[PDB]
Amino acid sequence: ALEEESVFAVTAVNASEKTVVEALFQRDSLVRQSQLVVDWLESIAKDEIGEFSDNIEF
Amino acid sequence: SKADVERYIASVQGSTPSPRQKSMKGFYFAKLYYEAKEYDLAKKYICTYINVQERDPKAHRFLGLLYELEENTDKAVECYRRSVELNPTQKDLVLKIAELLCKNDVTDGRAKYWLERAAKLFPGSPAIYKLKEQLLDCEGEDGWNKLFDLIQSELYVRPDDVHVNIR
Amino acid sequence: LKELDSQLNEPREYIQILERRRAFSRWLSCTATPQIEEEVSLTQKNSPVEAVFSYLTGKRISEACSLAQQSGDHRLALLLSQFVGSQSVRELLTMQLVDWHQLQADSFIQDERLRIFALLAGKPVWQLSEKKQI
Repeated sequence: ALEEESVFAVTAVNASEKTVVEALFQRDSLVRQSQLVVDWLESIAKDEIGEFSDNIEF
Repeated sequence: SKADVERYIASVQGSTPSPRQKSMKGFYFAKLYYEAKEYDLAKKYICTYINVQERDPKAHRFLGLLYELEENTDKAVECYRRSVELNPTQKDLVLKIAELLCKNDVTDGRAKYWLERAAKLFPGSPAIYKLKEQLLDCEGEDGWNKLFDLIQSELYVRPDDVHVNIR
Repeated sequence: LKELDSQLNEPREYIQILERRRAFSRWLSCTATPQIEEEVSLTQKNSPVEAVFSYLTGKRISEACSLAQQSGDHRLALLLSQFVGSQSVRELLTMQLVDWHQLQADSFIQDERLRIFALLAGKPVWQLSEKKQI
């Protein structure tokens, strides 16, 4: 809501899969906010794992 | 230049057998013609991709931008409208439909309806304040009261400073 | 070529060397395909592993992945599709060959498949626990 007046972007015809997604995450607040919910929910599962990774006997 | 885009598109359509595979390259062909200002050749190569990928919101948006660069207001709006139908996340394109409708007709209930849709995606926006301003000074004495309530209720979010208080 | 003549500026020595190599990286497939296409016509029905190796020695990675999905070798198709750039998979197979040799699990895998793993790992010759060389 402070950047929206400015972003008169243009896509490159030679763009990669990476650089189409580097553009998407600027272009799209629904995709951007949806990933912030993924990062959030992955951070909850991370903090329940903590120090424990090397305590696994096979 | 044109002749370099034509030489590339000739050799790249030589390195293509079937017609649908030539149409699948049409998006790329169209942006190279646009990068030569060959706007009809861009339109002609994006439409021959769209008639093979009917549901691509960027191909519809690119055809809309080509009609905006041919001053064809409602065809730019229709291709942008169709891109919002095919990807509703484009808040910017909901606003651009209001921007091209209020620049075509101020009485158009579609202009006012797409501004309604832009405001409900971007509250507290001076670019939406002035798209209301451009309708309400044209709504007369019934306009005056809506313009008063607007000025007070959107100044109460954040002014531009100076201008709206002098007006 | 048809890739430097498109450039409206004097083209840098590296961009020339890059497209000389990209053109020669077509040449070395075109000089090989009719022998690969006969070799595959013979091997495909007896050993799909040699047919997959023959496609890979002509850079036909798409056809190699396709034949590996057709033969029932789907983790070979996954391994091959990822090989179009990453050094990480080249070093992971460099480790896995060093595991299988030292632990004498190499002699529990096809020599024809170990030949593909050596090619992918960037190894011209591999030395097995059997003292066989591939």
